[PDB]
Amino acid sequence: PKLMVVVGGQAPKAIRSVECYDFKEERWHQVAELPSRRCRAGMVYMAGLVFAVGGFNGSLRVRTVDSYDPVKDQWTSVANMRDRRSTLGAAVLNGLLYAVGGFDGSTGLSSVEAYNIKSNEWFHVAPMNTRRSSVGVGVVGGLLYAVGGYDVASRQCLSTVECYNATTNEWTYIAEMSTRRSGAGVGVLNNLLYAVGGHDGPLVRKSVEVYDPTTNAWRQVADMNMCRRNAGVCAVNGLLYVVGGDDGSCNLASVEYYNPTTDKWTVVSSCMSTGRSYAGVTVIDK
Amino acid sequence: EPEEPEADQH
Repeated sequence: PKLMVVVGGQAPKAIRSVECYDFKEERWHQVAELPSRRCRAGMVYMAGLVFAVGGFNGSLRVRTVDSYDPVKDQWTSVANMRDRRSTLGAAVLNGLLYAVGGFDGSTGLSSVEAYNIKSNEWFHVAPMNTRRSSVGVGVVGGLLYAVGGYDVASRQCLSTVECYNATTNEWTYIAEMSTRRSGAGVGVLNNLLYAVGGHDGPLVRKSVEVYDPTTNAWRQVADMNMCRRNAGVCAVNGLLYVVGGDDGSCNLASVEYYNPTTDKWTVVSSCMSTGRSYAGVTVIDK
Repeated sequence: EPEEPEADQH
């Protein structure tokens, strides 16, 4: 029994709303709202809590971090990050929460920091090879991957991907994606890393590609039903869910899921209370 | 400062 949790986002401005999808009831619910309006935050499930990391409050990029206890339905502040980070990616690897890249209000970041829940402290780890704002991240096979994004040095949306090894504290480029994707959704399903949508300038992608670490190669799968950048992504019960996002002009309220056995994308019949982009998405135990 | 994400700033 899982619940999909969707936190904040732009609809069209930063909001506090936190919605949960109950797969058994097949209904959405509003749960405890974020203490402050947020979009473009990282989102992870760790130690039974949902961590909302950084983001944008409509005015400033922030270094705040809050954790949500699904049982108590309560948000609590945790230690601020070292750096302001908005449009970062966040992931858990070996019990540490990583905040990867993003934008601090000035420039995109190659820096990365990690959070130790035992000490409630953040510390920098090795930076990425490239600055990446609007970066997606995923963990598979004990490695952390930073996928696409935007590099202000070259003013390019990125087709490159790099992988972090926590044992050596090193980032290394892996195989390049087929196309540039800033704002790609990233998920992991059946030992494959998915890069979902994104954009290259005003060109928003409906294409999706998958990466196999054992072969270090990418290939494309079925297109989504619609173009999406800044969509949230999670894996549930053998399917990959893609939540909201925008098509470059409008924020989307729809969710669609991918079935890797049928190579088909299906739009979920029940949409969120409103179209939202840049929302944090994760899955928790019910 | 611009409210848009960095990738969207011009």
